[PDB]
Amino acid sequence: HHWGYGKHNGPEHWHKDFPIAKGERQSPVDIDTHTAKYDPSLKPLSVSYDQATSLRILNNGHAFNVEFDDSQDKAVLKGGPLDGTYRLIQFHFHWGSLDGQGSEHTVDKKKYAAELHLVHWNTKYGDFGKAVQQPDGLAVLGIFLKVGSAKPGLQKVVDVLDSIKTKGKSADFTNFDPRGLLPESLDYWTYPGSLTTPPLLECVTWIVLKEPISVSSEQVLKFRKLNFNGEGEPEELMVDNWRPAQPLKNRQIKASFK
Ligand SMILES: [Zn+2]
Repeated sequence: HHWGYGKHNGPEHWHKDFPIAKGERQSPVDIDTHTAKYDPSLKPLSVSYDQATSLRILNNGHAFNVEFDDSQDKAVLKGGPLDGTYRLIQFHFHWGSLDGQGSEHTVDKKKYAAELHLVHWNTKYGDFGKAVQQPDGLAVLGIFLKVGSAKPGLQKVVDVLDSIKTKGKSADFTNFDPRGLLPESLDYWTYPGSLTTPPLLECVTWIVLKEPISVSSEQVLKFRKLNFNGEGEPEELMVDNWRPAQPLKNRQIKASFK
């Protein structure tokens, strides 16, 4: 038995096992665009994915992760509000049962159909496990998804989902280029936060892009065919695997644009 996104084990229950759920820098949050302050000291983000090496795609019971080889400096995130170099380890999404919900972060209370999270860890800490124990251990690039035109670069991901329908299933997923999932503009909002799933560690520098990417209804429909359950257990569609906005508390959201 364990945490999930159901009535009995969902986000409002997480604090019992993970008391930090009620902490001082929890994610996600609502981004109030009018209250976010432009910070002209913020540098342009540096997204260097040319040598990215995807390996595998996994249904872990809460979402699906596209994993990358992070044993060398190959896909890295630098600049922006970041000091140092962060290595891409995996990306995953959060989505809803309906196009009107699914994103974790919200913009002026607006919920997008889904949200992509490209997770990177700070190379100064040697590995992901050690990085999550540090306040500046991770950098997660969040990108909103809206339903409209299809995202060509996402199709390869969607077509493999049938092979990892249930919890615990994985499939080879090599040569996937995450650059095909990035919007045109890299304008962003940034604030100190946490993982949005248990253990909910407060180790993340969040970088959320202003510009959403568009995906087709057919593409998101396929996300909704995945299962939270394992093979041979009652089908529970993997939908609404998003944590709602948490109190901003003593934090300021900064914008890289005016
Ligand atoms: Zn996430």
